[PDB]
Amino acid sequence: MVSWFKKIFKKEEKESLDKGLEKSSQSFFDKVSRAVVGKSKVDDEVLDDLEEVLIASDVGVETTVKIIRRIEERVARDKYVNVAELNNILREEISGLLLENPHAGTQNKTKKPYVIMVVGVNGVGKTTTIGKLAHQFKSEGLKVVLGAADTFRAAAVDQLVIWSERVGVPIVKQAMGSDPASVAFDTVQSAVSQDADVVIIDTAGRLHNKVNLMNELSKIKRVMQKVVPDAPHEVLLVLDGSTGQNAFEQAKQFTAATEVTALAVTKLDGTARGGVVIGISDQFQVPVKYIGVGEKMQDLQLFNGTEFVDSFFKKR
Amino acid sequence: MVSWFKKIFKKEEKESLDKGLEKSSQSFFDKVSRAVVGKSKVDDEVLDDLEEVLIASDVGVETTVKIIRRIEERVARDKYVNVAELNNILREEISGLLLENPHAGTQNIDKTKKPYVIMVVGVNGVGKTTTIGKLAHQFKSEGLKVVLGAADTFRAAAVDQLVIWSERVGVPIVKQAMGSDPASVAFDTVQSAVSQDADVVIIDTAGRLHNKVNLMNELSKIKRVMQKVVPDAPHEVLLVLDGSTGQNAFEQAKQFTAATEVTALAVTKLDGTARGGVVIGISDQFQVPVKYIGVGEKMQDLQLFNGTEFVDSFFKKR
Ligand SMILES: Nc1nc2c(ncn2[C@@H]2O[C@H](COP(=O)(O)OP(=O)(O)O)[C@@H](O)[C@H]2O)c(=O)[nH]1
Ligand SMILES: Nc1nc2c(ncn2[C@@H]2O[C@H](COP(=O)(O)OP(=O)(O)O)[C@@H](O)[C@H]2O)c(=O)[nH]1
Ligand SMILES: Nc1nc2c(ncn2[C@@H]2O[C@H](COP(=O)(O)OP(=O)(O)O)[C@@H](O)[C@H]2O)c(=O)[nH]1
Ligand SMILES: [Mg+2]
Ligand SMILES: [Mg+2]
Repeated sequence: MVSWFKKIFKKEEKESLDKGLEKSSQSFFDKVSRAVVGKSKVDDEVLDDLEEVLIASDVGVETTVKIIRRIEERVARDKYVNVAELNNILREEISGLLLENPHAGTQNKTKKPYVIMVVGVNGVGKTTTIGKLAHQFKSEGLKVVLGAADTFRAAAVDQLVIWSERVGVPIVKQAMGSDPASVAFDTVQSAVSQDADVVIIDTAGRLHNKVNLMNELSKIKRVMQKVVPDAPHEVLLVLDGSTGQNAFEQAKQFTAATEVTALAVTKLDGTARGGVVIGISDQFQVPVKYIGVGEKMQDLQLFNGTEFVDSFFKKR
Repeated sequence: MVSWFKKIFKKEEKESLDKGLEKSSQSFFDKVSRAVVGKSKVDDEVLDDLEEVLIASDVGVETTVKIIRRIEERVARDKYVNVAELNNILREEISGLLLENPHAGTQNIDKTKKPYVIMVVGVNGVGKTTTIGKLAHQFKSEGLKVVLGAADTFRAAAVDQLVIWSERVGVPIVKQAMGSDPASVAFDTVQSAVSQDADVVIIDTAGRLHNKVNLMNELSKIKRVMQKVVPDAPHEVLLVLDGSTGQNAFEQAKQFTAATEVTALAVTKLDGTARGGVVIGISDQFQVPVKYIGVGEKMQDLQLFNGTEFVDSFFKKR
């Protein structure tokens, strides 16, 4: 039974999710409306055109096939279905589909500190997501320590320092080009000495050489295990949802190079390719855990596929 | 030995290719310049950063590995290589690499009896109908008689758009109504070309790739029905790809060529975009040739492909 990471939405939080998905929702409704103009009943041609719309909405081939198969079956049972019901049918069938992945949601604690290694390619929103996470945890009364283990560019450390100041959490850092594993070691040591609750490690994720990537991330993990044997407790892969299915393929490439435990999909706000979240949640054997809906430290949400699909497809 | 589709470039033609690739060339030079600031000699770190630049330039993983392997080897032989030479080294090594694909260029097959039948295929929006207009202009300018077939009949404006191009160039068109059987339109087109003693037939097609079974069946029916009239038609199946989408076009070509037999590639929209490096990866990896590149909206903005000149325009100092 799928247990979502976020079970309760405040009014403002559901509004933030609706707003984050607004452009994707409007784009999808535009495409379906145009596809069924002059049609009355859902037939094989309508479902063919709906498959084309779902693909054009970055839902992905394998997920779209499953969705159309479920709708085909439902249409065959009900015989006469009006095309105006498609948004409602999609909401119901896709919500049901996401609940079928046993790897979605939480699986339901280890000794502090809880160590998070944030991974992904440059530009997807890793460091921003780390700032948002630090805010999430500090708002709960937890003590957060950041580790600046993205040391390839000098700007990288500067950017995490900037976020450490926006939220008001300590940071462990060395120089540009310092050994990332050594920074991670120092970060976890400091967190243990300071009795901190959460450690978040920033990393480079230069995917062009998967051997070097694999070796760097494995060294970071192995060295942290000298201090905390079951660290990292979470390996969070950050993906740019504004790139649609490009993020799905990137996640496939990245998760084949290193062990990931959860996904974050950023930049859903103000872009129209958010349907990729549906395909990722359906196909991946690790959960979507966070979605990003803006530039500010509050613009992070724990994932709930049922609410995501509701916001994506409901009438506005 | 690779024989390019265009062997001689007039000065104006080389200028058109340079201009078409200007943004991709500037973008690449920006990336490599930034990557080697503060460096003097090419070392393993420089080559690693250069691999990242080539990937960021849409050249693709397999092609980039080959390029870096050759540069690694050349650096090892020469021991001391200045980072300023990277542009020259890339031009030389990538030019050599493209000549290694025996499927590149023309195979100089003996001519078949007129009409020469071209089926243009690809996904909506890549520039198929535009490319057909450009092809019609190319052939009419050579003194040939062109006939167009409006066998893209799904959407509202598809037939209208090919009519519009037939009028811009001034060539006849065979068409039916929206939703007409595309194979029947193709049959009528080839029949008309035979009776009019035409030299070239160009068939426009839909390419709804979301259901590859339906796509495969439609294109196969068009081919089979045209063979009732001209047994070796289509003589060319030209897959059009949008070069402004970079490696997305490489992946799309992989998906499309697995659904239907293609004989040649056209890569459009290189002008004014910065992802033209995908042409290098396509030419290296695909077992069908890049034959045409599109460098603009006008009927003249088509060139037969020459990989050596493409790489020269992509990497030469400006
Ligand atoms: N609109 C929006 N922008 C985001 C989101 N997450 C990250 N960004 C932006 O993405 C850009 C790159 O973020 P950064 O944290 O430096 O990416 P990194 O290279 O992966 O560490 C920044 O301008 C962020 O403001 C999001 O959820 N919404
Ligand atoms: N910052 C820091 N890093 C350390 C320290 N001790 C070990 N490390 C890290 O751990 C790595 C050594 O691991 P290694 O010797 O190969 O593992 P072992 O052979 O099984 O002991 C180094 O490369 C550092 O990154 C330390 O005192 N401080
Ligand atoms: N700049 C530029 N635009 C192009 C090129 N080829 C096609 N286009 C544009 O692409 C758009 C779609 O072209 P169209 O022929 O309708 O694509 P189709 O759906 O594949 O038939 C048109 O606006 C064309 O002007 C090119 O080489 N350069
Ligand atoms: Mg960062
Ligand atoms: Mg067209």
